[PDB]
Amino acid sequence: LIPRKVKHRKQHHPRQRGIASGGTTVNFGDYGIQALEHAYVTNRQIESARIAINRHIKRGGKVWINIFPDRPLTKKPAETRMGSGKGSPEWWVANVKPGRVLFELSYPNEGVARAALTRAIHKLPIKARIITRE
Amino acid sequence: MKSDIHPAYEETTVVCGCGNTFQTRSTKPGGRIVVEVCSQCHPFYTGGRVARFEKRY
Amino acid sequence: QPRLKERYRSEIRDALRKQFGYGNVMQIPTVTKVVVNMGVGEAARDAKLINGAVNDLALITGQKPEVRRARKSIAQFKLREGMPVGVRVTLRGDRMWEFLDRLTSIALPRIRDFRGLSPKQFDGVGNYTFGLAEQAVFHEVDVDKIDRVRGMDINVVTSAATDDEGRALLRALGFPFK
Amino acid sequence: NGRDSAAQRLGVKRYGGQVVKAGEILVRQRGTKFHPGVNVGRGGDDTLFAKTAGAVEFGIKRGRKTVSIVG
Amino acid sequence: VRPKITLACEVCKHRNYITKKNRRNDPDRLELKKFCPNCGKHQAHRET
Amino acid sequence: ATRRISRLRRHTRLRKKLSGTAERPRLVVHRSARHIHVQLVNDLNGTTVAAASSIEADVRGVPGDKKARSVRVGQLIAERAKAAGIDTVVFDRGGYTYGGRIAALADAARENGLSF
RNA sequence: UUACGGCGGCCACAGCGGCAGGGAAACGCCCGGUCCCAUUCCGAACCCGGAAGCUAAGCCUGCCAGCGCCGAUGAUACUGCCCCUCCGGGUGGAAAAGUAGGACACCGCCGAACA
RNA sequence: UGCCUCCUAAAAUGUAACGGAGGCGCCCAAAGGUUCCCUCAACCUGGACGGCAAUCAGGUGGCGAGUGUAAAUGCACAAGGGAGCUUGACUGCGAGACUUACAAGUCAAGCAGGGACGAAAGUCGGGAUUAGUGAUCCGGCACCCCCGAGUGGAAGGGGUG
RNA sequence: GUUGCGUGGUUCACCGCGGAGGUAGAGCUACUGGAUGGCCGAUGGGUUACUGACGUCAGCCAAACUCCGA
Ligand SMILES: [Mg+2]
Ligand SMILES: [Mg+2]
Ligand SMILES: [Mg+2]
Ligand SMILES: [Mg+2]
Ligand SMILES: [Mg+2]
Ligand SMILES: [Mg+2]
Ligand SMILES: [Mg+2]
Ligand SMILES: [Mg+2]
Ligand SMILES: [Mg+2]
Ligand SMILES: [Mg+2]
Ligand SMILES: [Mg+2]
Ligand SMILES: [Mg+2]
Ligand SMILES: [Mg+2]
Ligand SMILES: [Mg+2]
Ligand SMILES: [Mg+2]
Ligand SMILES: [Mg+2]
Ligand SMILES: [Mg+2]
Ligand SMILES: [Mg+2]
Ligand SMILES: [Mg+2]
Ligand SMILES: [Mg+2]
Ligand SMILES: [Mg+2]
Ligand SMILES: [Mg+2]
Ligand SMILES: [Mg+2]
Ligand SMILES: [Mg+2]
Ligand SMILES: [Mg+2]
Ligand SMILES: [Mg+2]
Ligand SMILES: [Mg+2]
Ligand SMILES: [Mg+2]
Ligand SMILES: [Mg+2]
Ligand SMILES: [Mg+2]
Ligand SMILES: [Mg+2]
Ligand SMILES: [Mg+2]
Ligand SMILES: [Mg+2]
Ligand SMILES: [Zn+2]
Ligand SMILES: [Zn+2]
Repeated sequence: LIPRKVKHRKQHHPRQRGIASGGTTVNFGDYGIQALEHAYVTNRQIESARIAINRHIKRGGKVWINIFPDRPLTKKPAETRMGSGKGSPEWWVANVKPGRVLFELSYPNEGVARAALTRAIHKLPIKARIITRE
Repeated sequence: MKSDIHPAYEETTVVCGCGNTFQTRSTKPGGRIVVEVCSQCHPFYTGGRVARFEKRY
Repeated sequence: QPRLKERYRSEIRDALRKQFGYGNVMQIPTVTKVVVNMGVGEAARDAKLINGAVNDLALITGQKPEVRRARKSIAQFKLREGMPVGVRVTLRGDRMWEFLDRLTSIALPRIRDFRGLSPKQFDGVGNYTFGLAEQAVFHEVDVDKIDRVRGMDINVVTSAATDDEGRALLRALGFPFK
Repeated sequence: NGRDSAAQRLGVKRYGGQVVKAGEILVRQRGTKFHPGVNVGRGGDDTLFAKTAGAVEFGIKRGRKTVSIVG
Repeated sequence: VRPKITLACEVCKHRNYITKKNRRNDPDRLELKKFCPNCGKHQAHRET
Repeated sequence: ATRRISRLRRHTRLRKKLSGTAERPRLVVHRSARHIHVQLVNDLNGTTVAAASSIEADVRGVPGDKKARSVRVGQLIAERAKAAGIDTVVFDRGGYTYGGRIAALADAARENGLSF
């Protein structure tokens, strides 16, 4: 996942503070992954988790990814001193706050759905839990 | 602005070949204007393969 | 004292009232203005419209038309903003009545292969538009004294509120539909 | 990168209730972020100076923020 | 392309104002009716 | 309708730079097809201090046409203003163009005492 | 005092839209282009002269929450200063969004009719 | 490497980095002054060549267009579009302010002369605003006739542009 | 900073009153961009089982977004 355009190529780091206020409830499916701590979730990790969910359920069901990695992060070349201009973008990041719902899942069977979401959670650099649409 | 801008515009006379005659004021044509067809004579204002085979044979 | 105007005021005003149940005489439709423009294209090319359009629209109508200039620029037409591209005149009043008469009576029938103007070319509010292609049927111009031929299109603006009302008004005025 | 222009020190110089003399500069601005009211002239570079002594008074004048001076 | 020009009073020849113009858009000397401090009134001025 | 809106626009546009006060009130005119109206406004408290119109004995004191009637009502307003104690005003076109009936009114008001 | 024409305050709680109703004076459309004046062409507009017609439109009155607008209380986000290792807590402020709901304006001066 | 605009910049002003983005070293004799008038872009429908888009007509459209040129703040009341006349893109000043180590930089009501436009009220000391620039020295040019190495001149200097 | 001569509460703290804001937060059919899932589906694609314009219904994001706003 990569945005097609960005208005600003190099940006400040997104701020890691506060509880999430939007997208904190399951809205598209029956089961979801809710974040319990701040972190920078990468498109690599997102694709890893999506593939884990799909290969566990193997068929049927629908998976929603309601975050997008559009905030870029830069990096200087390897062996360089400090301060000769900002580096070029090299990561794409979603800014995740506690309470945010990361993935959503619909599937008939409780146990398989929960196992698939646990598969996904073990790929993310966050403590997360599984929640349901009541 | 009307000083020397618009062309002449004075009474004329339309006469048609059929005979329908009226008069308005037109441009440079000095007096009478003679026309061949008008709204009072022109058409549209006044109104088989097997058949051909058999009429041939 | 335009005969088409008196025929209108004498029969058309109450014929239209009989047709559409106008409870007020102010509601009766009428033609307010007639607009003619050439819409020349040789703006970037040869830059001549001073006589190609002005010196004959004067002859067709009776008043000098206005020269229109492009509002923006288009590369696919070599059009650059601010240069003469169209010539328009606005007939209104007894001159408009006389032009309508002179058109419908002796000009419009003279069109070669004329079979009747379409009745579907109304705008949707009551205003009618149609086009020509040459310095023909207007007897005022002479083909012996013209450059390249060019057409025009005419807008007949009416106070009618609907296309059927406008069509009835023009049919009464003498526009041959089909 | 690396370039910038000088800070132009714009903004409001006299707030509501202050007693000014004639000729006081009230607002340095670009454009009419504020508009001149009574006894307030604009100025060549949109400066909103005072034409009379009195107290500055801000208000609304049908969409425009205006500065006036009460005698 | 836009040189500095000076305008002199027609009557007293005093060089009263200096300004700029485009030599191509205005290939000829300007005439303006400026105020002449010497003559004390408005007079015609011209380039030098 | 379009005429009303356009006249209002023109009136506001001229009104941007002309107020009228106690010592120098505003002279507003309102010209219809049949009559003409005028009043002095003093736009600090919105208080008319004198007013004349073409619905008076003026309606029959007619030496001719609408311009003559406007001359008469101008003579009336000048005297009413002097009676009220005013002698200098600012003329308000009202969005119309200065000339014809309005210019006749304004001139009559000028030679009959008002200084504007 | 009532109810119509103007000039302002104010600038959507006033706006947009929808449905009905009105012509005493007035405001309007309206009839003409000799006169002042006018159209990058047009008496359409601006101006001038009138009074055959009409409230159809403008304008005015009444009723509609449809679109738009306003909008609390409470809670929350955030936060000043303290306590406190953080986690958190005390004390002082306090949103935006959403909800209940409001709302098809109000006021001043002049003129006419009525008084 | 100087100047202008934005963000960083923590809701007055100010604030660093070899932090993030851009412009400038001009143009306009009208693109200045004034008086008067107008409202755009986009979309829909109809219309000869003509098409997604030239000109026309009618709807809808409160600013999404435009502004000489970057950005920001403005501007529909228009600072945006059109037209008539003009040279204030003045001379002598300037109370009072902003900014500021200093040197600089910026605004200014109003008075007088002589004018432009306007029926008047009034506006006009360049341009919607903020960049388009260089101290002092030493010289050049025009004007005033201030000094003139014994006197009268002159040279030379002085003043104002 | 200190010290001489002037000035004398002008400084500072607290309370009350009069003011300008666009940060934190939030919100976005209020703009410029990003962007998830439905529905309608322009074209492009081979009768369209592929692409998915513009719309529209829900959920979201932004130092250089702002109808707001401590
Ligand atoms: Mg949010
Ligand atoms: Mg984990
Ligand atoms: Mg700055
Ligand atoms: Mg030239
Ligand atoms: Mg009546
Ligand atoms: Mg007429
Ligand atoms: Mg009516
Ligand atoms: Mg009615
Ligand atoms: Mg509350
Ligand atoms: Mg709220
Ligand atoms: Mg309402
Ligand atoms: Mg800042
Ligand atoms: Mg600041
Ligand atoms: Mg601060
Ligand atoms: Mg550069
Ligand atoms: Mg300009
Ligand atoms: Mg303009
Ligand atoms: Mg001009
Ligand atoms: Mg100059
Ligand atoms: Mg000074
Ligand atoms: Mg003077
Ligand atoms: Mg001045
Ligand atoms: Mg300037
Ligand atoms: Mg500029
Ligand atoms: Mg030296
Ligand atoms: Mg000597
Ligand atoms: Mg000498
Ligand atoms: Mg001097
Ligand atoms: Mg505050
Ligand atoms: Mg900001
Ligand atoms: Mg934030
Ligand atoms: Mg948005
Ligand atoms: Mg923000
Ligand atoms: Zn015939
Ligand atoms: Zn001289």
